[PDB]
Amino acid sequence: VSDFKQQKLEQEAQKNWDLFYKRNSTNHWTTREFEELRSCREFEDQKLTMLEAGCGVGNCLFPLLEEDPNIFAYACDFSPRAIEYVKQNPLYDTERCKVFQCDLTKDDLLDHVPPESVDVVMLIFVLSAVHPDKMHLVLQNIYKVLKPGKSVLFRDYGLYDHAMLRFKASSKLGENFYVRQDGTRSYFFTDDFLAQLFMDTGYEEVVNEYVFRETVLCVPRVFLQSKFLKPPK
Ligand SMILES: Nc1ncnc2c1ncn2[C@@H]1O[C@H](CSCC[C@H](N)C(=O)O)[C@@H](O)[C@H]1O
Repeated sequence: VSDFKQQKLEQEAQKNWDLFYKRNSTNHWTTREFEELRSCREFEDQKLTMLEAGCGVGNCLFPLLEEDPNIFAYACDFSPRAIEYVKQNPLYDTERCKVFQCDLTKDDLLDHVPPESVDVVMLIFVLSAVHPDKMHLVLQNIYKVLKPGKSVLFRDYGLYDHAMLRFKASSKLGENFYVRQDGTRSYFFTDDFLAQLFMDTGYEEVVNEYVFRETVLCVPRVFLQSKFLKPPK
C-alpha cells in the first residue's frame, strides 16, 4: 500500500489532475449517455438542463451541445486548466453551458447551479477519481441540484476492468483502489458499493449494471454503468 503518500495523493488530487491537463493533449461517452440523455425529455424538444460533473475538457460534451441544441449544460471540474481548455474551445457557447471550477467534495454546487435546477447530472468517469471516503460528498453536492424527480447518469471504471488487472500491487492504495502513475487515482467500482453510496446519499437505483467493452491484445474494459434517481415529493 502507499501509506502516508495516500494523504499526499489525496491532498494533491486536484493538482495532479491539473498537471494531467497540463501535459496531455485535449484528446469517453457511450451513446447510452446520449440516448438516455434524451429519455429524460418528455416534450420532444423539452429544454433540459444538465450538470456534467467532472467535465474535463468536455470533449464528449461539446458535440452533445451541437447534437442536441435545446439542452443547457452546467459543466464543472476542479482542474483550472481543464476549465480554460473548455473555455478556449471555439464550440463554447456561453448560452449553451456555464463552466466553472468546482471541487465537488468541497464546493457547494449551489454557488453556481440553482437548487433543484438540473434535469440530469452526468457522473462520467469522475467518481473513480475522488477518494472513496469523500465520494458520498460528491453525491450530496449533486443531489442539491437535481430536480426532485430527475436522475444521475453514471458511468465509471468497474471491478476487474483492464486497468485494474494491469496495475502492480505497488499502485494499490487499497481494495479496488489504485493510483495511476500521474498521481490521479482510479477506484474500481462494484455494483454494491456505488449502490450504497447512492442509497446513503438519498437516491434510488434505476440501473446499476456492469458493462463490458472492447478496448481500442484486448481484455474487456469493465465499466459500471448506472442510473440513479432523486426521489420525487
Ligand atoms: N473532486 C473533484 N471535483 C471536480 N472534478 C473532479 C474531482 N475529482 C476528479 N475530477 C475530475 O474528474 C475528471 C476525470 S476525466 C473527466 C472527463 C470525462 N470525459 C467526463 O466526461 O467526465 C477530471 O477531469 C478531473 O478533473
